[PDB]
Amino acid sequence: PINVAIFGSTGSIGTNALNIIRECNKIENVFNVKALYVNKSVNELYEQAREFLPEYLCIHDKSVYEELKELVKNIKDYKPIILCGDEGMKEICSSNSIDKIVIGIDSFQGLYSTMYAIMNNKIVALANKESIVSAGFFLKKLLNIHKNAKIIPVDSEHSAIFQCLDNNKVLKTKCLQDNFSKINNINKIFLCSSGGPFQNLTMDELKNVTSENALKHPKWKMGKKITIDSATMMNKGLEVIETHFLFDVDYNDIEVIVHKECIIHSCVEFIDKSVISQMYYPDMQIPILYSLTWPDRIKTNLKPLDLAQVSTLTFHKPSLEHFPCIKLAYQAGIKGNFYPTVLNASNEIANNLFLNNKIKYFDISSIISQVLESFNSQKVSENSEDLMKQILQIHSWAKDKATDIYNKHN
Amino acid sequence: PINVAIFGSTGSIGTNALNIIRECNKIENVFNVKALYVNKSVNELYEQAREFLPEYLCIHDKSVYEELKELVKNIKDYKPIILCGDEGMKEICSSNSIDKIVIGIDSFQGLYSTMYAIMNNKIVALANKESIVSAGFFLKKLLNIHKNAKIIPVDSEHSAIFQCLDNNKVLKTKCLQDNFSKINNINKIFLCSSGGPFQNLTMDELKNVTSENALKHPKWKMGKKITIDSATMMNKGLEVIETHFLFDVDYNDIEVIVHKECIIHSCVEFIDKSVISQMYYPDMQIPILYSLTWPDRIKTNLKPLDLAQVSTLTFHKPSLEHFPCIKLAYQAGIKGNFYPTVLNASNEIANNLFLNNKIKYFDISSIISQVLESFNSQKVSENSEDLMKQILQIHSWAKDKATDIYNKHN
Ligand SMILES: COc1ccc(CCC[C@H](CC(=O)N(C)O)CP(=O)(O)O)cc1
Ligand SMILES: COc1ccc(CCC[C@H](CC(=O)N(C)O)CP(=O)(O)O)cc1
Ligand SMILES: [Mn+2]
Ligand SMILES: [Mn+2]
Repeated sequence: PINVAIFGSTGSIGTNALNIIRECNKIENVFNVKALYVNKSVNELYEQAREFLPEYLCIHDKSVYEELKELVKNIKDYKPIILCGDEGMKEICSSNSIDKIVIGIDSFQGLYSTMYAIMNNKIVALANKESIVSAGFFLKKLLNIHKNAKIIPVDSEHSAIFQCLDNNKVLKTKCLQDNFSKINNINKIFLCSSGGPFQNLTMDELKNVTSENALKHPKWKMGKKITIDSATMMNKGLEVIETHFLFDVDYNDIEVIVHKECIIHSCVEFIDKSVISQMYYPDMQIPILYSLTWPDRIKTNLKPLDLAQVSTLTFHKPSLEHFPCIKLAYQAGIKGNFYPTVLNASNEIANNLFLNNKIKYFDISSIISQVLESFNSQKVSENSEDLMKQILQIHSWAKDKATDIYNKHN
Repeated sequence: PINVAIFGSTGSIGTNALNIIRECNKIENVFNVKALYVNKSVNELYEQAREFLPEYLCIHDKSVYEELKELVKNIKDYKPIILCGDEGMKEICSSNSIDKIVIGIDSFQGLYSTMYAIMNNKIVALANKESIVSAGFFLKKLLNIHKNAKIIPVDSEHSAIFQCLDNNKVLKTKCLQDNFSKINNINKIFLCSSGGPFQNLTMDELKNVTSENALKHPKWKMGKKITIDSATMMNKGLEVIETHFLFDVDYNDIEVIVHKECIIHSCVEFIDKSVISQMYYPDMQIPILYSLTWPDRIKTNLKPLDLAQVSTLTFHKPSLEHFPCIKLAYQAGIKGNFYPTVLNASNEIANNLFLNNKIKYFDISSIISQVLESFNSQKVSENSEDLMKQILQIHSWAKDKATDIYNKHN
């Protein structure tokens, strides 16, 4: 059986993970949910523990910890280990009964848990793209030290790419390794994008789009931060950098393609020029499930893809004039060093300013550009602990610089 | 280095094979062309010999053997073994210096050369679909005896399917082996079709179509027999039975889909419902090359796929009223026994009659239908030589039965 821990079990990734685990387990007993970890949602955690009966429970916020002890006494034939805070998270990662960990947490806590899962040589199903973009150098170093640890991508485009690779080759290497693309015979990547709500808009219309325009008309219902990133196409920009780090693909060999139907999730061109792609209805359960079953697949009862009903698939080039965030992401990635850390941090501020109606659409890319131009390349620390501190310092500096630029103009 | 024999080196498959070998060898010395076999085309064989310098030359026609011998004296520093007929073909197949054999011949010579390749435990890159459809039981039996022989599909849709599979699983089985689909986690196949030249005709327009119409201004230039089969969609019918035999996929799990752009070459749905597809411009060099490099890939200088330029891909269900040959193929496959042998043989006659303007479009399916209805299932022979004789007997009966029906309504 596959022993799995879910970090952030009441978030979107976590709930989708538990839903597909539930459905697959009805078909055949495949998964043992060993651990659940949430921030502060005691009642939701209790209800999950009542169904999945994990050996470990953990909650971050200590003011709801004692409530969790009293609630789980209601569950018959069940004596779980009930833990708190960052210290519980570490004991879960070191537990020898856990093989795979789904990281469904954003920001620093996602990176911190990822770090501990890798230190304990686990398979890490990673759905936090910002951690790869910001701390890719640190994750690469850590994965070279902890040779049995693996990152398996959950982001849909990256899962699609991963699914297009031959496991006879993949098993000779692992994600984030130097030479991954060479071993897998990868020549080039088509990174598919929905395009967001603004593909048909003129430059003059883009000047005055609001956060309500981005959030009120979604194709896909998702969180506010990623919804804004989808609108500016900075989501895809971040995903270009994620692609480079995960698969060791040069930036000149990564192409963003707008595919509004969201059936083809991305494609891999091999060195012979044959192209392989992965397809399904938009549904995060497939990428999540593959991350937990890889290198095998298991039966599901999901609706089969009806290609004749779909009927038409379309592809076009994104306009870099209309979506300058894409260009900025390529520029940062190509310049290398900590420019991706700077890009991610400045976007975090700009995205939130736009979300709260403080700035306009082209101010987002204007602020990010100015912060990138202000950054001086730094010698990359050889020491793992110094490197993490270097990444955090640069992240903090870039957020501050973005905010000062906003304050000056305001 | 990969040591290759090409059977039918001056036909379409053979010429494409030598073209891609030449171009790949310019990039890196990968292939040794060890043997070339042709029916009659002595001058063309000489030109190929001058370039590729194979250890073996074989010509089927005894009357040009002395001519070939004399021509080859013009080639500097070159002393090939020059052979003739079925005996020369047997000698090439049994050479320890040949690893892989491309079968680019039709009809008896194709089946016979395939048989000898398998008996000598070679990798057999098979482009003759009619051999699988007509003699699938015999090939299965022979591959069970000769455990190290392998059939690798060259037919473009079947190559596409093969390229969509995980080689970590393919290497634990082989084509035409029972349980191939289970081991590879296959649920369902989308078998892509161009639709042929008559795809948008009304029933009234279909009644009148001639072979000249099928052959003129074609989307893809290919041989006359396959062009007529593409027009009736019996090409796809035969390919459904080919899919069943190569991959052990049930007929209810094979769907024919009309994809007029011919970019997606076929798709595989796995048991989790994720779908993987293979794409390129229509070009037989990719499927041929993959058959010779499998389980690896090598570099080419082929034009990269420009998805944005292609722009739109479409998919629709074929009409079984307009293309009754598809229905007849499924019926024959599902009934099993030697019904596929009968279908292939009766189509061979009906195709040729329509090609030569002797019968109309709907007479093709009428003739095939009547021969199929007349056939009575037989006990399948246990001995492999008895089985080969049984298949050849049924093939000959079905051709004669088709011709009789033609002569009765003449
Ligand atoms: C496999 O399931 C889905 C779900 C939803 C969708 C549509 C949203 C795609 C993407 C969100 C994302 O980054 N994802 C899902 O990873 C928004 P974009 O930047 O491409 O404009 C596609 C596929
Ligand atoms: C990979 O290269 C090509 C070349 C040509 C084409 C177009 C012809 C496709 C097919 C011929 C065939 O059976 N083939 C190539 O295997 C004719 P249909 O029955 O689908 O109507 C597509 C792909
Ligand atoms: Mn994504
Ligand atoms: Mn074909």
